[PDB]
Amino acid sequence: MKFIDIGINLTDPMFRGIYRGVQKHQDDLQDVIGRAVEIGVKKFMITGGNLQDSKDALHLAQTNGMFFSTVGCHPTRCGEFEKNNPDLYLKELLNLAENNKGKVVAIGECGLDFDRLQFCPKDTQLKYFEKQFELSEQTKLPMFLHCRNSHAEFLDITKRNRDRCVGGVVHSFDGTKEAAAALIDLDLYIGFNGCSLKTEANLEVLKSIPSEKLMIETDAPWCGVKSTHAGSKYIRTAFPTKKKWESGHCLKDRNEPCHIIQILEIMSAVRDEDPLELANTLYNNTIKVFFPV
Ligand code: NA
Ligand code: NI
Repeated sequence: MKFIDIGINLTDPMFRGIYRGVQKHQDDLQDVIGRAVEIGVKKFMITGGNLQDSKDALHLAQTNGMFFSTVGCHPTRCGEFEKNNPDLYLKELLNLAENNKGKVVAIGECGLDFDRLQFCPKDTQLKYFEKQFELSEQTKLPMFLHCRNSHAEFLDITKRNRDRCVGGVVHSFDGTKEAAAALIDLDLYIGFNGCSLKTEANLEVLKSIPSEKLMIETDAPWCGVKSTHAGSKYIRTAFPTKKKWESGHCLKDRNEPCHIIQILEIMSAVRDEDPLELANTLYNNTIKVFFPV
């Protein structure tokens, strides 16, 4: 099979064995990358969520021809516009994307998260998500979008500004069938990781989406599938794992890009579709949006 992980936090210190500035185990990032390559991951989109993190994502993406990155400001970080001067901050994000055309493939992560108002209030989130359509309009890059507990406001901004972006994906989607149908009507794609598959209602929503509008991702080291999640029973491929780090083993409770196969197994069993046929469609959809040239 072949995969493109549209949302992988490859810069996370967990992949270097680092926990709050402390070396807990040997840096195993290259081993993590190697396990993902072995299962068929061909490209990795390393997510950026503010100016500095987008620079960090780009700097890691420059280390390997399989790696790419995004530039944008996550809803939880949108206080950085007023802190730094909003027009300067926007221009810094714009320059970072425009000067790095090979590696930067999307504007984002951006959108809304009304379960995280303690990090950035609603008004600031709405204002600065909408402002980022200046980045998509100028760069002609597709968007990598976030929506939690905010469909109505998210749809309003996206629908009003649809002609200001070439396309995009609503990643780690966890909304209703009506929300998914409204997003597909705007010619947007729907991304699934483990966090999109936790409930029985999430599985039913997945069934309602045409396969030509789906993408796949892990959000590793987060969103690992747990037995309490509705789709866990469908996972078939396991990896050697240890609770205390050991060479050649995954670390218990740390998700990795290789675990994208488990997301594929869930999606294909839920939809009653051949696993490779669905994997190939997901790959082709991702190329069309993020790698068409
Ligand atoms: Na389960
Ligand atoms: Ni072993």
